[PDB]
Amino acid sequence: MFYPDPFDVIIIGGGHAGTEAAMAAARMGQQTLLLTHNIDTLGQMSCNPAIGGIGKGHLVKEVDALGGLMAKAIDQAGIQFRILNASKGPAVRATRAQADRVLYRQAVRTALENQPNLMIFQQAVEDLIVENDRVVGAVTQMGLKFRAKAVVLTVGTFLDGKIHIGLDNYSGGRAGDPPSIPLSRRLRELPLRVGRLKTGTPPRIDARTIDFSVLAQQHGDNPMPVFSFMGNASQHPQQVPCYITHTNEKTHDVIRSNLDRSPMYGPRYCPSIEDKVMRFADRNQHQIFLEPEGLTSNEIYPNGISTSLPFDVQMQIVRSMQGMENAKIVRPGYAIEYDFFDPRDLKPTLESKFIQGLFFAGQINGTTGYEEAAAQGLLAGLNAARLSADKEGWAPARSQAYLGVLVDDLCTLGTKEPYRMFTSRAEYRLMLREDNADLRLTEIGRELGLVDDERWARFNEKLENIERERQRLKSTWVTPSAEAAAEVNAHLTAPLSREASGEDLLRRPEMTYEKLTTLTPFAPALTDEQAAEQVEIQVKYEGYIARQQDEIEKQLRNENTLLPATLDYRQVSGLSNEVIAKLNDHKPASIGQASRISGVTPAAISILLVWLKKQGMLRRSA
Amino acid sequence: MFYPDPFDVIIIGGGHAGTEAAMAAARMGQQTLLLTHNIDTLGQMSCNPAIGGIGKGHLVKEVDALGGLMAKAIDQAGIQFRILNASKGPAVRATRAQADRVLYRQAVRTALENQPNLMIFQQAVEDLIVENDRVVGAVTQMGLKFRAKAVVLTVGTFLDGKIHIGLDNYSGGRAGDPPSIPLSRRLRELPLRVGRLKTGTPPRIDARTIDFSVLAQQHGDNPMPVFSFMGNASQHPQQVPCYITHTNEKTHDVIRSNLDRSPMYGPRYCPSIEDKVMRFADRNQHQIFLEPEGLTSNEIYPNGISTSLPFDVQMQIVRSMQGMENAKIVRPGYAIEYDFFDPRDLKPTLESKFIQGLFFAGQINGTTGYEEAAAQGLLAGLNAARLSADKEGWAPARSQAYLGVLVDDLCTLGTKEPYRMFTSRAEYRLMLREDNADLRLTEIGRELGLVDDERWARFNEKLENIERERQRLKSTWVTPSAEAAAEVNAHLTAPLSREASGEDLLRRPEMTYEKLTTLTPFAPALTDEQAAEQVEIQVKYEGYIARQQDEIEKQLRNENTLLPATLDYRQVSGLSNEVIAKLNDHKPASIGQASRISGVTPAAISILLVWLKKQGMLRRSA
Ligand SMILES: Cc1cc2nc3c(=O)[nH]c(=O)nc-3n(C[C@H](O)[C@H](O)[C@H](O)COP(=O)(O)OP(=O)(O)OC[C@H]3O[C@@H](n4cnc5c(N)ncnc54)[C@H](O)[C@@H]3O)c2cc1C
Ligand SMILES: Cc1cc2nc3c(=O)[nH]c(=O)nc-3n(C[C@H](O)[C@H](O)[C@H](O)COP(=O)(O)OP(=O)(O)OC[C@H]3O[C@@H](n4cnc5c(N)ncnc54)[C@H](O)[C@@H]3O)c2cc1C
Repeated sequence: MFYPDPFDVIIIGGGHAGTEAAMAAARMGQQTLLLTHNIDTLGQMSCNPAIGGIGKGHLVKEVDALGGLMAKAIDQAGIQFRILNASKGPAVRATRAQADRVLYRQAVRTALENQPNLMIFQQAVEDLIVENDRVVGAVTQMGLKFRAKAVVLTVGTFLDGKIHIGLDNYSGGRAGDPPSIPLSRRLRELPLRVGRLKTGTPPRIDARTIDFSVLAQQHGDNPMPVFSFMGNASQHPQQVPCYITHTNEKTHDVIRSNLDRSPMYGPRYCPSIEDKVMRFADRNQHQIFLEPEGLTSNEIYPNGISTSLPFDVQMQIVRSMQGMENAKIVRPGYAIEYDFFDPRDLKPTLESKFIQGLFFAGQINGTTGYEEAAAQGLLAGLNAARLSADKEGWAPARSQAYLGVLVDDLCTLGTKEPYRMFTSRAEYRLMLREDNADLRLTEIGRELGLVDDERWARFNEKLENIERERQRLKSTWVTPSAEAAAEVNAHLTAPLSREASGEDLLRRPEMTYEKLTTLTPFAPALTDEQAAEQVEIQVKYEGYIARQQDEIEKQLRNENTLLPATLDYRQVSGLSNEVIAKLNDHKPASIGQASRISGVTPAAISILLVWLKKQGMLRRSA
Repeated sequence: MFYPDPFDVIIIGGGHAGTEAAMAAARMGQQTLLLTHNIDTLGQMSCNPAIGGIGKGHLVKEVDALGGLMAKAIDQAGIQFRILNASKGPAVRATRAQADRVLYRQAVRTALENQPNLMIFQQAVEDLIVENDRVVGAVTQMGLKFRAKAVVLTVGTFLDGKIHIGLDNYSGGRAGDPPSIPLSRRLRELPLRVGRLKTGTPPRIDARTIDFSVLAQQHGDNPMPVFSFMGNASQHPQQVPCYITHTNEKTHDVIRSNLDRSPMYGPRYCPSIEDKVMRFADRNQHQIFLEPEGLTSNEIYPNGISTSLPFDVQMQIVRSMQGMENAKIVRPGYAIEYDFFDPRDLKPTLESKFIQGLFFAGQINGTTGYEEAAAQGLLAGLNAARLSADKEGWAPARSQAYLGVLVDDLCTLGTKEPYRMFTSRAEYRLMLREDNADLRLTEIGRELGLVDDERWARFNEKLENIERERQRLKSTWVTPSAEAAAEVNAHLTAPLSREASGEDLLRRPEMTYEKLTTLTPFAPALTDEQAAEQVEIQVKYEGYIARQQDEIEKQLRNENTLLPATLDYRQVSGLSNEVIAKLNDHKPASIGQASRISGVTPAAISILLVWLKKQGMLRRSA
């Protein structure tokens, strides 16, 4: 029954969050154990085979900078690479890759399979062990049960999910996988609140039944970009293009005629295609993408045609488009409904506020997307391994990582939509960029021992480069009567009228970095342009960064002021009943987090501070 | 409900038999449809990751010679290659390959995914449609149902299987896959007889917890062999070795002490390890192999330590061996029990004798092993596509293929062991070799259109080579007083005493082929030694082949004399009651097949022939 070796941390579920949690826990020198249903599914993509995008590439870069694997399994599995918002400011660009599925699966499995201090085990779980608000050990299906000092759950969408097609349904965790039914009941009996969500995916087409000779092609950028701060372009496999098609009035007529057979007729947008036509009935054209699932299989994923209509309607819609006159379907489209937990009963370190040692990550945190789970899993594993070693935990803030924004929003949003990350959703966009993620996370990774020697050496060299470039550009001066100033004045507007300097010379918006590096002064730029772009970003954004920094420094006291979960706001005088109910329901962790809740005003926080000072539950508030 | 396109043949289950059936049916120019649970499992190996062996390599060669895929997916996925019985006569050699699992899975999937006239579909089946002893169409789970002129079932071990560990059990098709429960009931209600069998598999070890520094290594053959008659050695990936270890008295003591916890305490041999110790208690040492599952994962398969004991005993046995003092297990060992059909109610063309159009192949035919299913599936698909096109079927005999022996034995054996192919199990070993499989099967493949142009050209060139070599060796003559005969007499015993010839010169057993080719006469051999070995085999085995040929030619009349399944042997005078019951139970297809049944004597077949002549159910018997 009892396994004769105790472990530090146990992860239940090796999906997109469990793998990151296990890697982070094992790399931090703690004995790690990973339980999963079945192997060879590690790294499986059950949806659109794409990685990154607007708001998703930032999370990938954050995971990579702190010692992740998602950004390294994609450099050897991407079949198309593009940069989004390339023409705009560097703070908003993103990198999106159409990925070969098998290469990604194998990179993930092989990287995870050779990780020291970690062991994997193929078995389901059926219950957990808890006494005195402490979780110790998990129970498998055969009868064998383990013991550990910390447990992380990364079930995802397998918590008692049903597949829905048309008006019919059947049990299933996804296309071809079984459901984890009893664990749903076992977690439900625990004092938690559980709900249900539903999302769908379109069918798959056969590439040798589509006449691509009349379909428009689309390509990526000529210089293929990279995700990780370590690899280069020599690791990418061969490239393939994508095909673009459209719909026509016959498709809309068929959808409207057969709209009766649907469970519906809901997010604030339109995920399906019948929603696309009904919400906007005047539009008569839509864009559909056809992209290959890999360079060695002829299955095409259609993007933009997701629905929940029965099979006959699916076939008619597929067969009523240009280039799809005679098409075959290998995998029908379908939706799924799964359980989740409301993210208002766990600490910002992704630990349940009621149980000691229990952690949550992945889809069960009311989110969606591959990138929205890896960061949660990595942070959960980090905190779990810190706790098992009896040291203080860690959690990022809204001003240094998109993960901090994601956690804070999931804690104090209260909406019902699946959480999708967007660039504008964060208030510190101008500094929370992609190229500087390592510059603001790898030192923390090194302090907690998540970063090995190669990354440390690379970052030290890069920082030395940046500092030397800053100093040398600060060490130049020009005058209008300078011997070489004729050409300087020639190709620069507003010619020099006083002592000039490169740090001030570049302040003009029209000038660039490489142009200034090509000059009689301002000697040739350093060979590592990856470090060179940093100085350009800093000089262009110095004013806004300074304003935001002195802004952030002011709320630090409210960030530090903690509020214990045992607090009973009914014992506070001067606060309205609605505010008391709201604060009792949310149970924030800090006064600043409470202030971010909708419905609380500065009067409420002032009265709360007065009450805290009265009860002595605060050392000081300055 | 009804799918708007009718197909020629539908295969249910894309495993090891379904893929071959689909490829054979599609390559024969018939619209083929393949239903499966889930994709990315095509080519999965759920047991010892090895291909070929004694009696299994012959089946692989037969499948390859007739247009199969198993021999082509192994040349790009094998991590170790060996020849068994290399020192013995060429009629008994075999080729065994330790295979990388992922490369095999991907080769299979990519080869199957680009097959013209074939389409794949991911869905389970829940029932079949039959009227007036005819099967037309199958019903899926969602509700969509198809129509076809022929149906082939390749379920394997998923017909309502239970996983067993120790004294506990749970439903499962295998480790990580769901069971197909309702189809078992639907097939059971049909007038068939169904039974249950059980087999097990050992656990998996982690390669980075075993001290291989004190373990013996094993190697293959430097001159690498080949499976397919098309590829070469340039397609094989990098090679890895295998590790050898043993057991000791502590393991036996632990097994004996904890023998009480076992469902048992059965084949005529010992599959498990507790059987190994109990059946032979005097032996105190056993051989265990540790082999890598691939060149990119550190999971080790242990061969020789299969059992059904609970997990604690498994861990003790693993930890009580040299080099395994501190070992980890990633996948526990387990057994499974599954349903099957008794192979006495189907024609030798793998068609049920009662239903029209229904075919059986794979594990449901009471067999085991990868190679024992591919041939069955290929022949079933061949016969199904012949039937759907309204042409006469085909079935090999015992004298031209191991498939004929396998089918004949499964029809008229009556034992209960899982059927394993062995070389000595066939009575025509001396001609049913491996190197000549194409020479006796590819012309039939071409006649039925299973062979494309490349194989046809290669075989035509090879046959031309063989014929020219035979003629040139027949066109030589030597004399004792020949000018170059001094050396001939020097290195050959019994010097020439009369007119000699190479067709007679090689008749000496000590002489070889290459030695004669490097002589004054008998000019250098042809560059294609693959054709050159054939003439050596023919000249060494001519007498035995001639004897066996004139033997086989005599039973052809009994082979041709068919016996309809509607025959009622109770209406025959002069036969004993036991013989009547036996013949009614078996219902053979031919008088020769009936004669191969145990318990019938030549008197019975003579009386049967007399009765057939009386009733006029035979044209003639000569
Ligand atoms: C029908 C469908 C629709 C989708 N729609 C969208 C969409 O609209 N938008 C979008 O962004 N993404 C969508 N997706 C993709 C989805 O977000 C991801 O595939 C996945 O849910 C995110 O990964 P995860 O780690 O959070 O969960 P998963 O990858 O589902 O985590 C499950 C993994 O953990 C293992 N596991 C789980 N529970 C246990 C347990 N108890 N014991 C042991 N092992 C366990 C499983 O074996 C598996 O390996 C969709 C997927 C499907 C199938
Ligand atoms: C526990 C265990 C023990 C084993 N022991 C041995 C042993 O002792 N000796 C040995 O030689 N081999 C052994 N094996 C290996 C086994 O013989 C092969 O893995 C396999 O059973 C033979 O392949 P098959 O094609 O006959 O069947 P399978 O590979 O089992 O065929 C199943 C395939 O068909 C599909 N399928 C099945 N039914 C349906 C359906 N209704 N609809 C759609 N798709 C369907 C499945 O999705 C799957 O792809 C063992 C395997 C296991 C798991």
